[PDB]
Amino acid sequence: TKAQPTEVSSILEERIKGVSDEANLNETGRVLAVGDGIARVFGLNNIQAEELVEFSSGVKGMALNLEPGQVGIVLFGSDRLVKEGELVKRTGNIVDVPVG
Amino acid sequence: LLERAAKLSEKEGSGSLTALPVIETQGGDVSAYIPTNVISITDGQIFLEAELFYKGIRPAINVGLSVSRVGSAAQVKALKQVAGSLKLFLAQYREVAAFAQ
Amino acid sequence: EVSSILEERIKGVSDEANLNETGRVLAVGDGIARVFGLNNIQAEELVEFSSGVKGMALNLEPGQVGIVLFGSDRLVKEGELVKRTGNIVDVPVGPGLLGRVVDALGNPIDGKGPIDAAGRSRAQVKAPGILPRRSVHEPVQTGLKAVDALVPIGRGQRELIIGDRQTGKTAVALDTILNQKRWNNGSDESKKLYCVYVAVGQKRSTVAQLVQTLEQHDAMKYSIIVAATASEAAPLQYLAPFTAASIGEWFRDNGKHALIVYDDLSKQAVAYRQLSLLLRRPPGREAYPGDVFYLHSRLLERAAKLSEKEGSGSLTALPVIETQGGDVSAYIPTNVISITDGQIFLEAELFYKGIRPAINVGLSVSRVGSAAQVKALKQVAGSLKLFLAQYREVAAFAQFGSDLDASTKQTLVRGERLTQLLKQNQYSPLATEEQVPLIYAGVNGHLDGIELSRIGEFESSFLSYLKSNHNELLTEIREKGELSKELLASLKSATESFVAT
Amino acid sequence: TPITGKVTAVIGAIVDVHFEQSELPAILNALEIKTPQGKLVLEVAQHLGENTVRTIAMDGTEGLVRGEKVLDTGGPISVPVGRETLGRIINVIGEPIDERGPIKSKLRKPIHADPPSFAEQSTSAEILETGIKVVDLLAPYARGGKIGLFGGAGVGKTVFIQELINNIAKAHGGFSVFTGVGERTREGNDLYREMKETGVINLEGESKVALVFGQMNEPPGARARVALTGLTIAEYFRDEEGQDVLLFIDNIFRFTQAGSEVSALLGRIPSAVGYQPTLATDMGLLQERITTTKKGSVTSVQAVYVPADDLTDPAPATTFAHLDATTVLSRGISELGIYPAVDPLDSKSRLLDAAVVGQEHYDVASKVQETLQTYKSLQDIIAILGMDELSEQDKLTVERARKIQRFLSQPFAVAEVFTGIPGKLVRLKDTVASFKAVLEGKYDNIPEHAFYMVGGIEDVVAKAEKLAA
Amino acid sequence: STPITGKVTAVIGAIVDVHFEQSELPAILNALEIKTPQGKLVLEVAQHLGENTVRTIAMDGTEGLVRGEKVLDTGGPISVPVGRETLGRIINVIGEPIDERGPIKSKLRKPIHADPPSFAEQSTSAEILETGIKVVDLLAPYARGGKIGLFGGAGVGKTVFIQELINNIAKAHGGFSVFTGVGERTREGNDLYREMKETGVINLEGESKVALVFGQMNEPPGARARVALTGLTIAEYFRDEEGQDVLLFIDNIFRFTQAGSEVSALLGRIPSAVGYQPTLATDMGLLQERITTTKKGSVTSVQAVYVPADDLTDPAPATTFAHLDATTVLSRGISELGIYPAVDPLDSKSRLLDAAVVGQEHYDVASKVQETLQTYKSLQDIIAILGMDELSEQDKLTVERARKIQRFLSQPFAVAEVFTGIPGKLVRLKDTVASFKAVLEGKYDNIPEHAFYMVGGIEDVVAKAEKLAA
Amino acid sequence: VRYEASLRQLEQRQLAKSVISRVQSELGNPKFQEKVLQQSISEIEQLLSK
Amino acid sequence: PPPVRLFGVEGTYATALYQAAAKNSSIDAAFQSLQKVESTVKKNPKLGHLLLNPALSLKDRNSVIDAIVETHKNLDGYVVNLLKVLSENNRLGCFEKIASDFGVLNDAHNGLLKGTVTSAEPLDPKSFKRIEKALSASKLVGQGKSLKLENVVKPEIKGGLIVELGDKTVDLSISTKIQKLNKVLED
Repeated sequence: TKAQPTEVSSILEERIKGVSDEANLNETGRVLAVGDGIARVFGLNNIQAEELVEFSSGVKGMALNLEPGQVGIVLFGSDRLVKEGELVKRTGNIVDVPVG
Repeated sequence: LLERAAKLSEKEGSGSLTALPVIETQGGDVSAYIPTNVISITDGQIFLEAELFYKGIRPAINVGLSVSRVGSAAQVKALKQVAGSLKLFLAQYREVAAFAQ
Repeated sequence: EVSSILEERIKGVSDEANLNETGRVLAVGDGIARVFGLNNIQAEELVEFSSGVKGMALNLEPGQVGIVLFGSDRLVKEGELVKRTGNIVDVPVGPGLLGRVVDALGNPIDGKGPIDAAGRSRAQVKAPGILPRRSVHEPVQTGLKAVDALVPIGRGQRELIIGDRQTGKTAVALDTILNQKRWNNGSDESKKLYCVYVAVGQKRSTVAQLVQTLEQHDAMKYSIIVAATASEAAPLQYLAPFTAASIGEWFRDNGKHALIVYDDLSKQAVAYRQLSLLLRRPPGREAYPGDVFYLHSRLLERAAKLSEKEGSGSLTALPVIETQGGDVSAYIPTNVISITDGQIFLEAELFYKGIRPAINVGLSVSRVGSAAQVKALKQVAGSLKLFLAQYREVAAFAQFGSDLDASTKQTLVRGERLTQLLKQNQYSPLATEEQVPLIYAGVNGHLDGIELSRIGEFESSFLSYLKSNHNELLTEIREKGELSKELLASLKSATESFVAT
Repeated sequence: TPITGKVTAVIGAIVDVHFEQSELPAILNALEIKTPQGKLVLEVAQHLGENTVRTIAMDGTEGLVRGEKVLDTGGPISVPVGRETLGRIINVIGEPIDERGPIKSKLRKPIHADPPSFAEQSTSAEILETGIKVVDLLAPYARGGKIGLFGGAGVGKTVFIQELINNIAKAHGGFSVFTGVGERTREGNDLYREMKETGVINLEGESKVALVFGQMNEPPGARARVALTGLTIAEYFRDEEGQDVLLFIDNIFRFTQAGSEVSALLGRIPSAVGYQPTLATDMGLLQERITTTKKGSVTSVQAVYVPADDLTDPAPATTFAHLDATTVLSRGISELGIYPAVDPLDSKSRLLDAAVVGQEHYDVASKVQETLQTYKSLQDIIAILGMDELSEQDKLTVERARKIQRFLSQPFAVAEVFTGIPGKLVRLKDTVASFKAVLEGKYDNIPEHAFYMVGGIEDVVAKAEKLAA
Repeated sequence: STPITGKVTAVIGAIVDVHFEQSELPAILNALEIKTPQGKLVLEVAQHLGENTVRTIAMDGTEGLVRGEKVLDTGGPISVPVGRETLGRIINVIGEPIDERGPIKSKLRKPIHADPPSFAEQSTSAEILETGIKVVDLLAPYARGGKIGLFGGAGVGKTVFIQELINNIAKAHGGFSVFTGVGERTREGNDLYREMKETGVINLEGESKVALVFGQMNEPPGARARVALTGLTIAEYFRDEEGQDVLLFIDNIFRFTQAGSEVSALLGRIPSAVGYQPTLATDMGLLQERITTTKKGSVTSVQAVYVPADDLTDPAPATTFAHLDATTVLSRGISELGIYPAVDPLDSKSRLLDAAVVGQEHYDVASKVQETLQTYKSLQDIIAILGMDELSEQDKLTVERARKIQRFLSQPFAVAEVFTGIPGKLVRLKDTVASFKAVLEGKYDNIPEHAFYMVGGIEDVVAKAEKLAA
Repeated sequence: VRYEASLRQLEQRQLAKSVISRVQSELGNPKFQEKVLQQSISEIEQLLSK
Repeated sequence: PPPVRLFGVEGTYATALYQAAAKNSSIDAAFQSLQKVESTVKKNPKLGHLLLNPALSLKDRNSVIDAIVETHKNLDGYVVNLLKVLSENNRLGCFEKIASDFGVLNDAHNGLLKGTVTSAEPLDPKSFKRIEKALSASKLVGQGKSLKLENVVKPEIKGGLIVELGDKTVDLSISTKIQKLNKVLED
């Protein structure tokens, strides 16, 4: 009918079994699907705009797009070891560099 | 829209609704999708020119790019006779003055 | 009579077996459809609609499998079942396609009865290896003195004829086919060509004139005409090069040579566009499909010369791309140029100029150089290339009205005579024996003593002169295919005896 | 069929219906939706699955209530053909527009046809003359030929076509069809008038013409199937009677154009340049249902309206493949005081050869092209410099080319009033002599206005006297 | 990740989607192998689409594919073979020979996804290549460690050019070359194979001095693409472990580009300007960046490029112009006039043109050559329009020096004993600089133009004078 | 010659309409019941051949 | 987990609902209680069939779920969590779809298939029973995929029958044989 990222099988089977968000689907995230180096992560409803997030593949990302369900991450490193179901910790510090 | 404009029959009083739709071209070029769509439906142009306009005819007519091709069944005998082939003649002057300079 | 034909057909019809697949039609119309089901379906396989249509299948989905109809879509209804034939698309190949027209699928449409089948083949066979290939050395001509002379036409190479629609695009190809009479007659089959002409996007009447032309000039007896007219389905236009290539390949296997004309690939592309967008999958550049390159490149690398552990065959390819109001940088035109190894560019303006067959020598290139011109013909056209390339710079300066020296005007005077020599009449076969004398004259400066208007008068007369007197000169050329010391002298004397007129 | 349904949607002229019965429908069927317009006749073009069909709508889409009852006719629409269609004008569904009431027939046939085969093909190589000098010499037509015309309209297309009718259908006299796709209504009346006056349509007898008129006012769908309707009539003539016919169309670009509008709606994704992806299949069928068969042959004259007067667009370009001969007409040359405005360097025929319309014809025609082309190549030079700053050999060509250019005209016999010169008609035989003559230098030594608005060589001489006095 | 079983769901040509069982999927950039009645079909994983649905690019011919046909996972990426024994041997997308030598003799294997070397490893190029081609040596010097670029349009003698460089330099050096062909014809592959076995460069006894990677256009657009990657990895083994400089070649690199554009569209991605990929920049970069001078060894590419219609407002050639140090243009025109090579040297710019790299003397001679020729090209319009007006003795002398130089750019080649039949000559770097110096000074402004025709050094001009005298 | 070739066509559509005319009589009869039954027993033999 | 994915449209739900009940260890009950409740929603007097297209609030919808779970107190707590998901995503136009989809998954786990043997007009009861015997003898019914023969009447069957189950059909209809006979005799 229509496409949503709450009609994904992992999301639906956890809600039906009465599992909640639990700061894992609210702050942190988990990858739903990543392709074209554009990971889309489920959770992170508390997040700032273009905030730095750290994956379990070693790769870091930015959030150009904050959409309702997903937060559409763009990955800065290679895709080689990046995959589905990763925890994507919220670094909680917007992208920054040393000044001095 | 355009073909609603019509000289009707004498059953219908012999009525009219003359269309005169005015198209604003980009940069004096008569071949673009909108000018050409309007041109197929109608007959003739009353193509107007900016150079002639500045030069004392307000408003100006360009008769080398203006014809009316169903125009001379609407006209009276006076303005047929007096005007006969005068339309050619100022397009003979066009040929001449191209190679005069 | 009629009673008997119909009763045989009833005997010949009906009684289907237990089915092992199904799926239900849903979407349907445009020659195109989509079915729900089908788990044994192969990609490219043929599925039999219960209306009498057959449709190959090009997209499979775990939803709805897209089987593109061949047959009329008006027969097809929804909710019908379809039955997998269980074989990917194939054509019968055999020596019974000689002097007959066959369509997309390989059945005759000229009503000349059932074909003779010695094998079946498949439309996808693809290119042979690097080890079962050998290099091309194999002379061949097109019966246009100009083309032969300027660019190295071979047997086993691919040369792309490009230029505007309906400038006798077809006509250029027809001269070559007429001239392919000369080798076919010759006893040896290691010379013979059984030419296959593929016509895509053309009206039935174009094809019907062309077969009359072929028979009249007594050239229809090795030719095959494959057709897919513009009304006939978008799959069937797509399948027309690939099944022509399988017919061509059978000669190759046997150790015989043949030549494939693909007129026009541009219209094959247009079909595939219609197909790809009605399976609603993304195209490439300018609405033409994303996998359009895959189609031209795979096809084209199958017309290949074979080594001596194989047949030692070679299918030769001539692509034809008609550029719609020019444009050589348009997506289908760009792709094909890259794939081909030469161009025989045909220029539209030069046609009105009276240079018919029309060619432009800079837009026509050979990357690897000459290696397939007849050796005799190489010797005479030796400086022909340098002259004409120079004439083009000099002429452009020359007509301005400026002042010129005698040195610049030797180029103009020399070029004008050379260009006029190139002119020939379409649908006129030519031989090496009668293109060697003419280029000699031109290069060695005996056409400057002869006025520009009467260069055409001269040609026909010079060759006739030789039939009566120096008939020995012509025979040496036919027999040895090269010019030695003696042949240069003989010919230098032959030009001199008749320079007049 | 007793298949009934209700109207789910009514999006523009592309109504969608949903059948409440499980009896399954077929492609190219017709449905009637009972309307306060009497009835509306529609044509299934797609089945989208789940018994939701998608239908093309011919007449108006004001009044169609959603969830309104249908009954399914069960097949294609059949028009009425015969010799009792002669002197009648018929609408797409068949209706009289000239109101001599219901159209009689012996045979009523489906609109669609299945294009002839390779087996049914026959050939031609005949010579047909219009009598027009430029057409005959450079682009000669034939009997059963398919001709193509190009460049915009409201510039002399109607007149040009009217003139082609005025010559060819009175040099033939047999059966003829006029089919007008997206015709301009005020002009359509001038054809009706013109024909009756010129003795063509005769309604106190039967005509030597039958007619189809579809106006450009009408919804896209009707405009698409004016053409197919017309073809059914021509096939009747071709086949049943056994006689060769004529066909004129002004303009056939409309077939293309209307199909482009409906395409977006239908489900189809349209190609670049906004043209339908189905142009090829529609073109293919039309141009092969006008074709030289074993029976008759329909010799046709086709008028294409070109947008922005560009051939680089795919709709005009894909047509050239199916035409034996073209005579490309460009608006600029029409402006210059030259009629016919046909370009002489942008004309072609597959019947202009050195033994098809004879050798003399070829040599003359060849020379004109060579002369004019050189002149075209030098147009920059001639204007930036002068015309004695040219090289001498060229000076002869340039001067020669200028005479041919003014010569090309031939006042029309149907627009004699509007040009302001009487209509001139000359033979193919008279034309070969006249062009030959100019090329020989016989009456080359007389003003450029002498060759200006006149037909053949004879008229030129008569006018030198007129200027001289 | 690990070997698992998935079933095909959708076949959309090259594009193949799989639906692996729940919680089990391969990672991105892996190789799946699927049993097929035509070799072993290799599928390159390029996306995740959620619920364990991957979408792949084909590496081997597609035909006869059933939805439901088992797909194994290797657990890792497409792994090629590398070694000093794969030299002469032919390798393609799935590392199999197509001239039927059967399974490759492998010392080591490696992945084709090798992440680029970092800035710490960098070294500054100071080693100077010689090509022994005068017009190239003088007007756009190459340096070994470089990223040379053979810009040209269609049919301009690029293959013939590459054929001369490989025939001469590979044997000369004690290094390696690996010749990689991306999406090019089976006529060319068979010529490139035949001519280079003959000359002694590729030889079956002994270790070949140039390896081959033939990837050809009959194969998939995906399969064609990662041929280039395949060649690179062999050059990388050479660079690193064997510790040897490489003299790389790739041919034609637009074929590489074109392939990525096509597959961008099929994957569903939105195309950029003038029908080019949005990922155009990074893909060129990945290959170019790997080819670089490290304290491991160098890698020196010489890359043919196809430039549609001698046009460079087209974005795909223009982006590529950045990456390449010492450009040359093989103009179509130069070839036709009978001048070999087809290089036009007023459109070639090099960054390797200094004045203490190649010495002051080299730079300065070429500068005068640039000006001398270009004033002559500038006077062509002037004769064209004006006639014999607005000239001088100075112009006449420049016109004459330039036409002597113009016909002094031609150097016959051994691998064109098949095109014109004129055999090779080799001209040293120092030798070209001298011979060009002599002409400029006007000591050889007394020797006719055609007496510089098909010469090498200075000795050759004097000798070609005697022929024309005699 | 033209009339003979029409006459062959006319034979082919005329005998076509007899096949239809004969089908209507079969779909009238309780052969419409009795031959559906023959199909029915044939399908038992078919599934048994698996 | 799914007992293989079946149905793309609204089978994504049916899959979730099923995988959640596999760990409970009662799918059959779930299906049964949902089935009875699915019917009693449909046969609601006013607003059964007449409200299936949402035009209210997500919150008004949530209260539509709330009033439904009063109609029966046996529905299981997992199908109660399914409702929440559906109320929140605001879908009720393909509500019965998930229920049927769930039935297809569910009854494949039972080892029942629901076949149809469409004909021109009803066949005999001995014919039916002979066809079920025949299918069981064959491998078309392998067991665990056992049809329940449902005769349906189709006016486009001009005699004969077509037998149906899984993605397997045996077609000895008359409609197909006449369509083909006709075409060749006009070809």
